[PDB]
Amino acid sequence: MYDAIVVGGGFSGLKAARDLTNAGKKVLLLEGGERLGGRAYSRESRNVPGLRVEIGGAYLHRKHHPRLAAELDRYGIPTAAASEFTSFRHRLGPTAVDQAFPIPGSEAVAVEAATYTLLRDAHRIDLEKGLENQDLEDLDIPLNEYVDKLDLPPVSRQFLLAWAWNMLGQPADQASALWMLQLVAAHHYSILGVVLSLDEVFSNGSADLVDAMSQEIPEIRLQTVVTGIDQSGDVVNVTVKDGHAFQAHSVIVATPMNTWRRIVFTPALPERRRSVIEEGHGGQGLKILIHVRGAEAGIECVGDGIFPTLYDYCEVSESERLLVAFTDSGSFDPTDIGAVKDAVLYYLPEVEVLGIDYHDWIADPLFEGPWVAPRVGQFSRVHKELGEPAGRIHFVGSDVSLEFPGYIEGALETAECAVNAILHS
Amino acid sequence: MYDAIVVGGGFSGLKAARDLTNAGKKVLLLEGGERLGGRAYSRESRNVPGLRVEIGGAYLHRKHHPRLAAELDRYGIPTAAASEFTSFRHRLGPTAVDQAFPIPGSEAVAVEAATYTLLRDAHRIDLEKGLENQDLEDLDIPLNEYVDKLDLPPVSRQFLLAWAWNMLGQPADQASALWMLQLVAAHHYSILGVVLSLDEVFSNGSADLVDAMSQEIPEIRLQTVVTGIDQSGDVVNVTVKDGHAFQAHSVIVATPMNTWRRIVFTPALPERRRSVIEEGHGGQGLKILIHVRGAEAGIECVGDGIFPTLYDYCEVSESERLLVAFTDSGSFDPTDIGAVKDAVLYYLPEVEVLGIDYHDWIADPLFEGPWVAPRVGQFSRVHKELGEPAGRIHFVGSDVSLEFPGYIEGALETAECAVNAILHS
Ligand SMILES: Cc1cc2nc3c(=O)[nH]c(=O)nc-3n(C[C@H](O)[C@H](O)[C@H](O)COP(=O)(O)OP(=O)(O)OC[C@H]3O[C@@H](n4cnc5c(N)ncnc54)[C@H](O)[C@@H]3O)c2cc1C
Ligand SMILES: Cc1cc2nc3c(=O)[nH]c(=O)nc-3n(C[C@H](O)[C@H](O)[C@H](O)COP(=O)(O)OP(=O)(O)OC[C@H]3O[C@@H](n4cnc5c(N)ncnc54)[C@H](O)[C@@H]3O)c2cc1C
Ligand SMILES: CN1CCC=C1c1ccc(O)nc1
Ligand SMILES: CN1CCC=C1c1ccc(O)nc1
Ligand SMILES: CN1CCC[C@H]1c1ccc(O)nc1
Ligand SMILES: CN1CCC[C@H]1c1ccc(O)nc1
Repeated sequence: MYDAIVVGGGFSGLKAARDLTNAGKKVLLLEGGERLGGRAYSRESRNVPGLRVEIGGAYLHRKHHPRLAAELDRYGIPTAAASEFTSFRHRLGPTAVDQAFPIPGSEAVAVEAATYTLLRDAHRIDLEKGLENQDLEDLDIPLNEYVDKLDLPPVSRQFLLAWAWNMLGQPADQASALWMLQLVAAHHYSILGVVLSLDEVFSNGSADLVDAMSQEIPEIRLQTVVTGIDQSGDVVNVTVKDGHAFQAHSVIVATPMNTWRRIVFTPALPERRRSVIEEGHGGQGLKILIHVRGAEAGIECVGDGIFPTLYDYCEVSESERLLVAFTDSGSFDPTDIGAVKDAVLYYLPEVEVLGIDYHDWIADPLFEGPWVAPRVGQFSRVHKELGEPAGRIHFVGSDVSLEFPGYIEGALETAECAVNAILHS
Repeated sequence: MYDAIVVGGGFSGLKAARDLTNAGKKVLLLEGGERLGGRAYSRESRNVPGLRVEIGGAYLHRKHHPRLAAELDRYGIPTAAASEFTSFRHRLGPTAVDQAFPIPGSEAVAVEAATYTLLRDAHRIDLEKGLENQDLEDLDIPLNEYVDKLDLPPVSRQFLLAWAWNMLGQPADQASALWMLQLVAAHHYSILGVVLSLDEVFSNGSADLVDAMSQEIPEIRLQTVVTGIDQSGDVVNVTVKDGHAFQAHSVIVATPMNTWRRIVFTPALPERRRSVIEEGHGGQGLKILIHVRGAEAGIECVGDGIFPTLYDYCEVSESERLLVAFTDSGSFDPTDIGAVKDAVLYYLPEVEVLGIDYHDWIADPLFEGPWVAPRVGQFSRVHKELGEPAGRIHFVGSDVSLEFPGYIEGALETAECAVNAILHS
């Protein structure tokens, strides 16, 4: 038996397990898959032999992401911008300017007012309390309805929606306004910062940092899928798809939220959690690496295409690059390569698509989702509760961070809070 | 005797007198000077024979200034932009961009936050109540102190202060933050709009519109300076520097605020008004027309010089132009032409100054001031009261508009309110 079992080997489980062990605890980490890192997954390009790519989480910003910055400093892990962005190829209409901030003068007053309105609204959110605890329900409505109330003219309306589509991984009609404002709050009450947090990347991949942390975890089992967590007796029992059980005074759940409905909890989780756990969150982000020929370097495109964003990622050669596109998996089928070409050529009619690469996170039984985003109405009913302990079972992860949800930073934040709960218990 | 005597023939007195007469009232208008229009003064250039210039009020914006827009429509008075602005020559440091909005990306987050803060603060102001009636005293502090609290980086800090210097006609240390926020509120709660209201000019001069309105006023006396207004008996008596008195059921004071201390009121004005009336407001705006050679057309400059702004005004020839500079008369002596050249060359080192033109509003006994701006502490003590009736004496004018102070629009607004008070009395 262990002081703690940590279930899931993403950044959240890795941090918890490491920190617990360093506190002198006896810790077991169980990972269902064949690798550690979870939604941070660097690996070889399917399109370009020998090229390492981020198929999930990649971008960070030291100022918004201080826990992560500490990890990088701790291990001397090198980072950089993926690219300098210099060529803008927007589809925002004939008045937009081809710059990173493409809003023309004629829209300045509208932007100014919308800035005030969005930030006023975001300032309603106290990040320690939970979105269900603050009379915020009037904001928990479809994003498109919220944005209609701003009455933005066309460049800025489409700019805002495009980035919002990108960032939440939902179309405007499925996204919660309140959740947008949450991301705004997380970035020190900044609209701009939501997109400026795409600031650097792992020079050598997210695996650089996954490997550093796991070197400090003495006991890891891969290919071990937890199917049951039972705290009816004095010590927690964790059953596994094909193994003995393992036992611990404490269990940390660090698997993705949309997988919890597959674990049998004994006794059942508190009832107010159960419905949202069953439904799952509504995130359908879809990040597609696109192998292309004839693209200039430094391209960024934002606009009204089925790819809201498309931007530079890495040089493959003098004539070939990878771009990255975000959309959502409910709106777009990445295996429809005819579709990919259309989506690309919309922004970049001169470019040829050579191939694509992505991971179907939503179909993957270890995930059942990309990054968190609530369905409308979800998180004003229950939010903070999802990441509270139930008896001796803790819930951590990005998905449930109040402070930086959907980011690597949020995995780290939640782990911190669990480690501490467990040390003071 | 008259139904109404209107004292002062600026836009405020002209509107009142006209509207009253059209309501069937018997009205006398008394103007101290040799012309109608007051601080709207178009006349021949002192530097360029045959050229008509605005030596005071010139700029308008139909959307912010609807009463004025109505006057223009009423009389078919033509307007236009003075110039298209295309060349920017800022002194805001090495990071600024040479555009109308010169803020670089590195300052975007700071601007965003400052936008929120300024507008939140401005939204504290209800425009119908008076600045002394709203617990606003914490904002009534020196602008530079307020701005220090925003902690803006250099481009945006200097940009904001420059325009604020221009617009209030006071240096930051003498200007009230609360008054800045007032102008922000007046422009439909917009920072940007304060400067975007420089939208058009009178094609033929402000006199175009002064002459149209005065054609509808049957009785005007020029060169008649009011020295006394006495409502101790049943009918108001108005004494004049060298004339009979004139008598009226009602008297409208439409002279500038800083001249009221020269009129003997009987009985004395309510005591809470008296101190600010005695002190005067603190506006020291100074608008200088600068005759130049070797300037390209379309120049706008903003920066940290003793001229915060300098911009295009009119073509004189293929090689000569007038620019306009704003500063303040406490900081700058316009009769020091060596000073003018230095101030110009700071922005435009290639240009020769040929001459200058301005009106010393502050020395002029019919004015004792340019446009209104309160001393710090003034208008949180008394504001709305200054433009309320005292018995049968009304106080109108730009200086005392709650809705658009310091603009032509405010003269029109106040006149409207008096005419109406008098019709319902
Ligand atoms: C496409 C995409 C792009 C992203 N981009 C960024 C980005 O740029 N920047 C950023 O900061 N974040 C990004 N993210 C979000 C970020 O990657 C994740 O939020 C974060 O990595 C999640 O860490 P975690 O430890 O909460 O969960 P995960 O990393 O999901 O870890 C959960 C672990 O649990 C395992 N598991 C599941 N079920 C079981 C079971 N029953 N038993 C045992 N183990 C199980 C999984 O295999 C996994 O290893 C991105 C995510 C995606 C999907
Ligand atoms: C340099 C400068 C630039 C400006 N630029 C703009 C601008 O671009 N746009 C804008 O909208 N506004 C501008 N203004 C502000 C605007 O011009 C004035 O606020 C507005 O014209 C004032 O109108 P009024 O009728 O309140 O007062 P005034 O126009 O001042 O009228 C007062 C009248 O009273 C007369 N008078 C004084 N004492 C007596 C006395 N005892 N008896 C009889 N008559 C007396 C004066 O001769 C004068 O005619 C500017 C002002 C200045 C000084
Ligand atoms: C260049 N811009 C403007 C807004 C966001 C970006 C951006 C996008 C991708 C990346 O790697 N870095 C920056
Ligand atoms: C061009 N800009 C940017 C901010 C203010 C102006 C401006 C100045 C003078 C004028 O006549 N019109 C516009
Ligand atoms: C940084 N966010 C957190 C979750 C998804 C991720 C992300 C990264 C790049 C991009 O363009 N959009 C979103
Ligand atoms: C429009 N405002 C009202 C009072 C002074 C005037 C003004 C006009 C032009 C300029 O550059 N600054 C200020």
